[PDB]
Amino acid sequence: KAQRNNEDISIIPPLFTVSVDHRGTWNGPWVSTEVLAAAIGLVIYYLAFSAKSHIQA
Amino acid sequence: VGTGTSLALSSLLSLLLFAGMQMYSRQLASTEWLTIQGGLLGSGLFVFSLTAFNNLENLVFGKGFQAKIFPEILLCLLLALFASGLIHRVCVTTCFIFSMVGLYYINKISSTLYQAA
Amino acid sequence: SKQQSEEDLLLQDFSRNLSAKSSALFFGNAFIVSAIPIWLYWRIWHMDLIQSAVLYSVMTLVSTYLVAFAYKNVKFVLKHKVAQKREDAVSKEVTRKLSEADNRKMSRKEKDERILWKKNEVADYEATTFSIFYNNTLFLVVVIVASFFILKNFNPTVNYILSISASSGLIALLSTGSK
Amino acid sequence: GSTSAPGQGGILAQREFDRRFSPHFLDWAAFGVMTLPSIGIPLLLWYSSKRKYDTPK
Repeated sequence: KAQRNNEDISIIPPLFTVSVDHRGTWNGPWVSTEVLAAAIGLVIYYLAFSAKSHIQA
Repeated sequence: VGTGTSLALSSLLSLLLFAGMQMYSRQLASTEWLTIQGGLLGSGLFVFSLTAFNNLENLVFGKGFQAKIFPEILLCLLLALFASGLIHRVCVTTCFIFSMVGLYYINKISSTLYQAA
Repeated sequence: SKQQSEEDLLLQDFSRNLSAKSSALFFGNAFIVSAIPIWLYWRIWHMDLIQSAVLYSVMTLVSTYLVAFAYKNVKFVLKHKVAQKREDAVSKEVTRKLSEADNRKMSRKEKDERILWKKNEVADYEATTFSIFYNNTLFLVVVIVASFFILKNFNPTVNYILSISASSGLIALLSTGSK
Repeated sequence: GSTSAPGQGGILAQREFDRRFSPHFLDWAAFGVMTLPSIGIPLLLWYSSKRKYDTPK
């Protein structure tokens, strides 16, 4: 009734509460994005290329 | 730095800016502040592209080639503006304004470095 | 043995035949990198290795030849500049080593030889390590961008052939253009 | 009533599990580890050399 009437759901005291802990499903470190993979590749490449120009001069 | 390496470096910097602008075009146009941020990026693309074009001209036609208002300067400005339109119409004013401000100082820098020497 | 001392190290570097250490490092490193993209397609794209092994290897061997064809030329260009830039410190190290020799009648050719020996080593080395890094950077970065953005609309098979052939071929061409 | 029946399936062994999808979303991070010899080791090693000889005058 409270939800269908848009009243404070918290007013109804739950009979009991339970805490479930979720410690993260393992997907690896969050670098596995195709766009980001190019971002790290290009970022590294730009520094490397500049280093080359630093040597060639 | 060497002219041949310099041409590649300018091209790389301009290319990277253009690719990033397209990738985040939707985000950049979402808000007025982000569109203004696009204006800074577009001007930077113009500056690097102009440097690359002059470097290429020097290598093909010999060192000391002088860039003119037309078509070398005009073409570089046009390319930067075209990228600005893709993200949003609004930048064409801001993206253009930043490019002009950079151009005046860049010419001032070039005159001191080359004419004095 | 003054004449032989100056010659030995210089000859091997300038020779068009790779020094035993240089050949193994270039060939092996090129082979490892050429194969690395196989793991991308095998894992992300889920392309079976055993069934296509014949093609997979052929393209890997082709890449190794071009990448090594990039190592020698890229390193050669860098070495010319590197040797001079490192000579400043390396000359100090050699001269200090020659002060320990304290040769009363040391030849002038020996004076050039000792400094040259170390200067060659550093230029030969710093060029090799850095060159391999840069060439590996371009090849791995190119396949990532081309395959995942340029070839986004093609079958994995055509993507592998085009990406690997293109990246290695273009990189080899850039090697000579730097020279 | 009777619920839907998935039917027949195949249980593998632990090693096979590793060889079809262990770094499924770890793929890019593993790619960095594979490329560490190709990029990280040469770059870091050279930097130690450059620091040694690149003394300010």
